[PDB]
Amino acid sequence: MAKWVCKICGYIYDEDAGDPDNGISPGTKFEELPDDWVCPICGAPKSEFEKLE
Ligand SMILES: [Fe+3]
Repeated sequence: MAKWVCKICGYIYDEDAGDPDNGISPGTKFEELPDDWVCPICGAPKSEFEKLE
């Protein structure tokens, strides 16, 4: 699946990995993340991510 980079801190949201520690199961598409989801490293909002394609 897709990978999205947090432009603030360089954290890669990997859809394949999800973000379980923050309520996100593997295979969760970035667009399907709750609007309140933020980068688990720097706290940047979704808006600060860019899809790596
Ligand atoms: Fe970040």
